[PDB]
Amino acid sequence: KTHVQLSLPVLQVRDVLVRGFGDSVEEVLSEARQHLKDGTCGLVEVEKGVLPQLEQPYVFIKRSDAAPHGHVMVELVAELEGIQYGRSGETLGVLVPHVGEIPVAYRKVLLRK
Repeated sequence: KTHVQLSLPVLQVRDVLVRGFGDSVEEVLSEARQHLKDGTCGLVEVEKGVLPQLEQPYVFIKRSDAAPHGHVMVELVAELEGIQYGRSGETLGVLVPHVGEIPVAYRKVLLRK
């Protein structure tokens, strides 16, 4: 399937134990896609002071359309030193590995895979 319905645990930035997916744009997009498939991917909502507490490169989910079954359609955009790889809509948040942190909420997304 070109899209997959996921429910992403929303984590508080200060709880996150593994603060990024790796060391290159290509690695973080790779690892983010693998964690999304394996159900081990969390979402941090981006506010003032969040991104400096996470590791670059960043992986964002961004809204790709204006929402089947409650699931917002999203795609992945990476960012390293102020350059983005991908073009998409509004940021729903930054993806991080999930290693058992307790979420505050769930974000239903339809991921362009």
